[PDB]
Amino acid sequence: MLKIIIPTTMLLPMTWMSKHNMIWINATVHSLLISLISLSLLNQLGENSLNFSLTFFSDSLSAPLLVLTTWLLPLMLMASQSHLSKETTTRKKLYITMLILLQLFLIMTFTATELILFYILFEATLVPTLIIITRWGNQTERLNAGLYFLFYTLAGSLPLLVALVYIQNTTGSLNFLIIHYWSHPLSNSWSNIFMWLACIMAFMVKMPLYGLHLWLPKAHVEAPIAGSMVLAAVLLKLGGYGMMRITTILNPLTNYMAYPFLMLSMWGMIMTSSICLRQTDLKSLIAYSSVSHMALVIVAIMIQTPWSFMGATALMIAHGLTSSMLFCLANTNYERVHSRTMILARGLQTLLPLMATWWLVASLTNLALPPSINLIGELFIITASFSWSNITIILMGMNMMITALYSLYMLITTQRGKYTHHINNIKPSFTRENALMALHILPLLLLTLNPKMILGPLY
Amino acid sequence: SFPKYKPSRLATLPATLDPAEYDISPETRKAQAERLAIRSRLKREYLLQYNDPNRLGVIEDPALIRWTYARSANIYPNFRPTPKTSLLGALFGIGPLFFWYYVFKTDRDKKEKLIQEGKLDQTFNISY
Amino acid sequence: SGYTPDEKLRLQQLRELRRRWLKDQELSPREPVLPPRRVTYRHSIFAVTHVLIPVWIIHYYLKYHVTAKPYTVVERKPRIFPGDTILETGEVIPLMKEFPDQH
Amino acid sequence: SDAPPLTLEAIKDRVLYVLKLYDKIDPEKLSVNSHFMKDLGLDSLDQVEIIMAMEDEFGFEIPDIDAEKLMCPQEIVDYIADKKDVYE
Amino acid sequence: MNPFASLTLTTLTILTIPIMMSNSNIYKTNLYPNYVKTTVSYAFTLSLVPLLMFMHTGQEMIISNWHWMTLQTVELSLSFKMDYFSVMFIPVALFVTWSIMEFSMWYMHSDPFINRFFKYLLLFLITMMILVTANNLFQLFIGWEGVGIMSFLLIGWWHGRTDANTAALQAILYNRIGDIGFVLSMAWFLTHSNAWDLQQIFMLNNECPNMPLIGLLLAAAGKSAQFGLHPWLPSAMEGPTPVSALLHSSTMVVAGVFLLIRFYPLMETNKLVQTMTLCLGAITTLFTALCAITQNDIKKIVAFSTSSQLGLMMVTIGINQPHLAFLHICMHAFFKAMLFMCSGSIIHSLNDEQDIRKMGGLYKAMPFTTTALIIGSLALTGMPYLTGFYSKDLIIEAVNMSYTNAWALLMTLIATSLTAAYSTRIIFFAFLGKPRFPPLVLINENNPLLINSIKRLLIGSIFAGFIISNNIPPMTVPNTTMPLYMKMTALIVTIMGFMLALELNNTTYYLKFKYPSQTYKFSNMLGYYPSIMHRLPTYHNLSMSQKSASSLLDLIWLETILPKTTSFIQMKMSIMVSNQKGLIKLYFLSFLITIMISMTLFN
Amino acid sequence: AFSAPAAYLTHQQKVLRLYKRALRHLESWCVHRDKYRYFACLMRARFDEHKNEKDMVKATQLLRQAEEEFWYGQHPQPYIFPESPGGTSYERYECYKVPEWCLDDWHPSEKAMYPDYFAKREQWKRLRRESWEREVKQLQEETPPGGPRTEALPPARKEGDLPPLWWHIVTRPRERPM
Ligand SMILES: CCCCCCCCCCCCCCCCCC(=O)OC[C@H](COP(=O)([O-])OCC(O)COP(=O)([O-])OC[C@@H](COC(=O)CCCCCCCCCCCCCCCCC)OC(=O)CCCCCCCCCCCCCCCCC)OC(=O)CCCCCCCCCCCCCCCCC
Ligand SMILES: CCCCCCCCCCCCCCCCC[C@@H](O)O[C@H](CO[C@H](O)CCCCCCCCCCCCCCC)COP(=O)(O)OCC[N+](C)(C)C
Ligand SMILES: CCCCCCCC/C=C\CCCCCCCC(=O)O[C@H](COC(=O)CCCCCCC/C=C/CCCCCCCC)COP(=O)(O)OCCN
Ligand SMILES: CCCCCCCCCCCC(=O)SCCNC(=O)CCNC(=O)[C@H](O)C(C)(C)COP(=O)(O)O
Repeated sequence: MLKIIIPTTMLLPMTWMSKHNMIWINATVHSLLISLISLSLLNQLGENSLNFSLTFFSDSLSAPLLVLTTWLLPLMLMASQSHLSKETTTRKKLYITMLILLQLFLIMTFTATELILFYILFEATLVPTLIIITRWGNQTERLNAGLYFLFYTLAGSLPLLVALVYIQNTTGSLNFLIIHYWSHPLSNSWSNIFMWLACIMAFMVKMPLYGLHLWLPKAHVEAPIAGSMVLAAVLLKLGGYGMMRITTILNPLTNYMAYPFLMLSMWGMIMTSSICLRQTDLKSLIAYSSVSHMALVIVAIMIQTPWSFMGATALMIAHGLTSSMLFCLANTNYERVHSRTMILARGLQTLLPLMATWWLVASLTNLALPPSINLIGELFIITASFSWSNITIILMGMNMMITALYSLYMLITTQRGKYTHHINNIKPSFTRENALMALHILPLLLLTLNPKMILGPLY
Repeated sequence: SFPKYKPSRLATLPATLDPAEYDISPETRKAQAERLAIRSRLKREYLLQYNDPNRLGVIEDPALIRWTYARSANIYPNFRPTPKTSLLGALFGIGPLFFWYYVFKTDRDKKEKLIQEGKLDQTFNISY
Repeated sequence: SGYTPDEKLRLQQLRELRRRWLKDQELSPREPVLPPRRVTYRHSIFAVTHVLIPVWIIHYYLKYHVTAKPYTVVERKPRIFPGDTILETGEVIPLMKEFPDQH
Repeated sequence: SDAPPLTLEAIKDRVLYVLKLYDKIDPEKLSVNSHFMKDLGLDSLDQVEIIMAMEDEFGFEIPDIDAEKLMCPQEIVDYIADKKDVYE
Repeated sequence: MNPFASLTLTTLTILTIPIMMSNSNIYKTNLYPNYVKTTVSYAFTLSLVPLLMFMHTGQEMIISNWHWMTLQTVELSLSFKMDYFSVMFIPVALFVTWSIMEFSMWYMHSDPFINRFFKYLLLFLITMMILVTANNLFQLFIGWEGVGIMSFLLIGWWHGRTDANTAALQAILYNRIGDIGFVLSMAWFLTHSNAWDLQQIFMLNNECPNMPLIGLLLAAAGKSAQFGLHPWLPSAMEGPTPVSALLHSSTMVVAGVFLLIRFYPLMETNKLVQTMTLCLGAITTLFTALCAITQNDIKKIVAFSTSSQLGLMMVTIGINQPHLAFLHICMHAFFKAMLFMCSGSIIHSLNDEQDIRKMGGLYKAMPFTTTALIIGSLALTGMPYLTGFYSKDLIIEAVNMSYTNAWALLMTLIATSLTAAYSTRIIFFAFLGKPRFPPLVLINENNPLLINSIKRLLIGSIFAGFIISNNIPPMTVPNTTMPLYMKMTALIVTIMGFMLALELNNTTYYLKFKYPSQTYKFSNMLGYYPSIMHRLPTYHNLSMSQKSASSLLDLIWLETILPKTTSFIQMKMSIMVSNQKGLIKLYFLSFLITIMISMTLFN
Repeated sequence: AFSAPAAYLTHQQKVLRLYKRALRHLESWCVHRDKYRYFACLMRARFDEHKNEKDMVKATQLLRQAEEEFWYGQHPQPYIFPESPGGTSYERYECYKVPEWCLDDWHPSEKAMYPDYFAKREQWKRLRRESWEREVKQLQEETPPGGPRTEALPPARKEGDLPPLWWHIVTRPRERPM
């Protein structure tokens, strides 16, 4: 695993020693090379795992997330190239350093053979993201947003640490292999109930769960484009990865401890999908759509069936890609309008046809159009929930309909209609933006050819 | 002697059927004149800002920003806990959760009982 | 009722300007300056490059790759009627029992 | 469609054609610059009837705020030409 | 060896070549529409051969060429079904699409983006072929969503028009309401039968329970525009006329009926689902005919005619005659597509006018369209020995001699009478009276594309019914014996409809005026369903979406409970702790108190 | 559309509007030409029996009851011209209307084509450049204190002047640009 960690570390001295007008080229090229190297991890095996050493190991749940994390950085660099043009060389190097540190922390988090190291890196990811949100944020609310994005997370995970060490005082180890092989049931007791709560609430808050999601619209709206990319695409999947890793010791208590969370997620998907219908902001709409998709993933994880896990993994990957592309499109519109309001900019297919095509494809992918991996995860989770209970489909069905609605609404209000007359600063889309859109959308349609690469270890 | 039109919330009353567009008073005419005056002032301002060849940007609308701020970032500071607000919040945020919990719990209890007693015909139910 | 003199004057000026602009919207005979640079028969070639080649590719793919695996192409067994002869065996199928034919 | 590009002369000819079939107006006295209630002594109802007759003639309907102040055949022609973007 | 599978796959793959070429240089020239039309015609000619092979022998086949993925014990693969329905419906759809494209080459000449229109039509055709030839539920769902997306993209062809966008969103909404039931059916089938393959579903389901069939019926009602979810089909006429002629008349709307036909082994085992299907079809056909009888837009009337025919086919499904319903699909394709083509020709020749109040004497002013529409209306009304007689007449005989709901039978008879009546209305109001259009006459039919495209569908609607009926093997028992009055019931009711409609229409010539009645207002406003159902529910939902979900819960109470309460408590504690005047008197008084308390408490 | 609206509609305007609406809905009801002509003349006569009504309090009660009658028999599906706000082709070509300033963003390779049109375009731009500076002063001097009362603009009064705020009215794209 060091063959990928070491180049990510070496990205920092290369950036800090580069010329004042050549940092972006070097960063993008070497990030793409690192992603190409990390593509090797996709060759998983039906056997146990790729146990590299005592500290790092790779599974078919960790491999797609690692590949997505490595692939995200070049896209974030291309997205941030624009609004950091008038920025001093030292501050641009600091921004690239923060991005590289975040990628390194995520890469070390996704392997994380030991659970305490996983938690330490899980919380280490919080610092560069907070710095990015609070420093390079345009609006005045960013600071408050950052505060939220911090405290919620910590409020979730401070008990977890205690629980973690408590386990090592009883079980004696926190290595995931030993934990899996020496698993023992949790008796129905109040102490076990609170241990379950401490283990679960840590990852519930960052997913986020409905009722604990108030930090997410603030963090995504107030953050710069790269921050929105990293939060929507990868940083949301940390909770799901942690839950799928840690639910191996919570049985059979979960069989009755998942009812409040299942109810909360199955109603919050509807609530957030309806919230998306009436939104005056594009970024808030995308954030609430992300909340709905993550609530569906939470339902899948709480069901705890093989089809649930497969659908959860596929949906996480597809949602990360789709949300990243949607945030990029919204930022491209904002950089010309400088308002971030849906109804101010209208009739854009007359002026930017290729951007309208990109918007259509992104909306269709969000709308879960077959045979995309989005719908693969959707159908897997839906069938698993139907097996769990034949009534859930009703709620699920409603969500699907509502989803499509707001998606096309986002497509119709911004692209269709008559253009705004008093906006004459709509320049033709650059090659950079179109290349970013293509690099976002082509991997989705290529992954739909080989779904088993993102279906997880239970395929 | 024709049937009378009854306005509703989703089917409003026509202007020609307004019983207030006839009993005209000089105060009403003055109000209409002032409305036209302010509308013309706003239109003149917008047209002056719109036909300027030196402008190469978006004409900022204070009304749009005010609407967005009122819809988004002003709800909480004007919020006051009142019996109406408290009851509506409790209902809309608690009732559906317990309703769905009861429904799903009853369904799963019936399913588990049928599993235990044994007549459910689970044949070919391999993938779950 | 009708136009005021100011309205008439403004309308006339605006329509004169509009007509001038609309006339200016026309094109000269050489206006689209194109820069040149280069680096039965129609149906005959169409039937080869759009029909024959797909038939060849699909026939190869079905005959030598799809049918290489079992149960990929399954054919409903042909209907069998009395008096028929099977090519594989050659035996004749017994006829009916000479039911009473009347109208 | 294959619709010919109607010109100012065609519009004026059709306007006069519609006006002359209106027997309440003397065909030998009507002119392109003839006013309605002054040169021809018409009424407002006759004016709106002429407006609607032209509306059916040209296949498009003029808003009331613009129709109630079209008082001469020449300005009706010019209004139609401005609406249809006629060059010459 | 085995030419059948090769040809059946080849027609589908050669339907795809222009999509690949859309990035080439030909897409930037004016030869693209002719290229696509020639491709479609060649595909139809190639696909004519598997139909002949099936007709000669009865050849059936399923091809599982590419294995997609194995989920434990469930294998998903790209499987195509080449049964009777598929190999019979491919040539009909291809012929109709060829005619519609040749019509479009003339109708849409003034559109700057005509190549995009043609590629959209070809994409819709490909999605429909995928839907029809699908052998597993996943591929069927892929086609089900592809046809819906293509319909959405083609309805809102003119993005400037708000009504087009509203109609597209409405169609998407109703199709997703159907998608709910479709997903329910797939989930149940995989949970119980452990397979999305049709073969395993048929083997493992000797008696099908209510839930999967109810889901399938819901999806079929959603896409076929049954009475519950009907208004989207009449609203979908905002798009260009070729879109309505191809998609929303004869090809895409019969997809729900085709879905119900594909599951006929499971439909015959359940008796309640059949009753529900019969009732839904009867109410749909009656309501749509009653709406159509009093409309004034030609496109809206033809759309309601299509909806009524779909309801009749759903009735046929409900009386356990799937093959007869498929036959009616095949004939309706021909004659309804030609009817829409004639309507589009009338609209184009009449300067983009759709209302029939401005259509006068076109029997002589433009005769070819007149005779084509007369032939199509005669075929629609089931005139004997036409394409519509050989299906609709059998429908009527089957529904009369079946132990079914009597109310549904009465509704079907009244629907047939009303069909005759609004066909009479169209002919009378579009071709008989004096001209009522603007004086600038621009009527012109002298274009070879229009004439040839219409004449091919004329030949179809005249002879294809006979050819198909006499050239297919029998798949149902015949109603050999018939009461003499019951045999002629369809003809009698159709003639009565002609007579009454003509007599009531001839009264408009009279110099008498009277205000409309309540029934006329009910029928003209589409039964008030579009109004109420588009204002009462949505508003409420939207209101809630801002009142309870957005403002009250998310922005007020969820913000008050966790973060704001914590901030308030911490601020109050900080104020209390830090509010010290700096007096050491108080400090050491507290020191004395704590020294006193510790000794007593901890000893 | 082109004319500015007033603060209110007089009785004459309301009567004319009701007459036009009644005629339109009558021709919608009376499909045929002869029947429509007969009933339109009859309705003009019945509308004419109260032309010479003198007192305004009685003439406003006649039109108030005429608006209650029209609504009852208003033909819930009236005839609408195709390009009217209710017609089938109302905003069909609205997406083909591209603003003129978009031509400022064309690549020089694209501007190599059509040179004469662009030369005329800079000519028009210069004309507007001086005209706007003149019009600001003209409109500022001609406006009454406290702001305008009606949104009607004055014409040009000098020789070389152009009407104030003329650029976005004369540079309409077209009725059918494509
Ligand atoms: C077993 C022996 C077999 C032989 C049996 C006997 C043979 C036949 C006997 C004849 C039976 C009736 C024939 C008369 C046909 C009607 C023609 C007519 O008079 O229409 C003019 C007249 C209004 O004309 P208008 O408004 O002055 O004209 C406007 C302008 O002229 C502007 O006009 P426009 O130019 O725009 O367009 C004119 C258009 C517009 O006209 C309309 O306004 C459309 C309304 C008429 C359609 C009604 C026809 C069928 C009704 C089915 C209803 C099913 C149940 C509905 C449930 C309702 C629930 C409340 O009219 C038409 O185009 C033609 C109308 C339809 C005639 C063609 C088909 C009918 C003949 C076949 C019917 C039955 C025979 C089937 C054979 C089966 C074997 C037994 O319509 C009516 O007065 C309605 C009469 C029938 C309505 C029935 C529904 C009443 C429900 C009210 C509530 C009841 C209590 C429910 C309580 C529920 C509590 C829960
Ligand atoms: C706000 C955004 C979401 C955040 C997360 C929300 C979800 C948190 C809920 C955690 C799970 C449920 C809590 C307790 C579960 C115990 C099981 C209980 O529900 O069942 C009954 C228990 O009855 C009562 O619940 C007993 C406890 C009552 C006192 C607890 C307070 C309940 C309301 C508090 C709401 C405050 C929420 C906010 C906290 C900050 C059955 O009684 P019994 O079978 O005999 O005993 C079961 C336990 N045994 C087997 C170990 C002996
Ligand atoms: C975004 C806000 C989320 C905040 C976190 C929510 C989850 C909080 C769950 C409790 C946190 C601490 C749990 C303890 C960690 C597990 C350790 C354990 O299980 O050991 C238990 C210890 O159990 C405890 O001590 C639990 C006491 C809880 C103290 C802290 C209370 C915090 C508030 C409780 C109510 C909140 C529950 C619902 C929260 C919903 C989310 C806000 C057994 O101890 P022994 O003595 O060794 O065995 C006994 C037999 N010899
Ligand atoms: C199918 C739907 C049917 C709807 C029917 C609606 C009811 C129709 C019957 C209406 C009854 C009436 O006349 S209501 C009578 C309303 N009251 C008056 O008309 C009094 C004064 N009239 C005016 O001042 C006019 O302007 C005038 C002088 C006429 C012209 O003026 P001009 O010289 O400046 O053109």
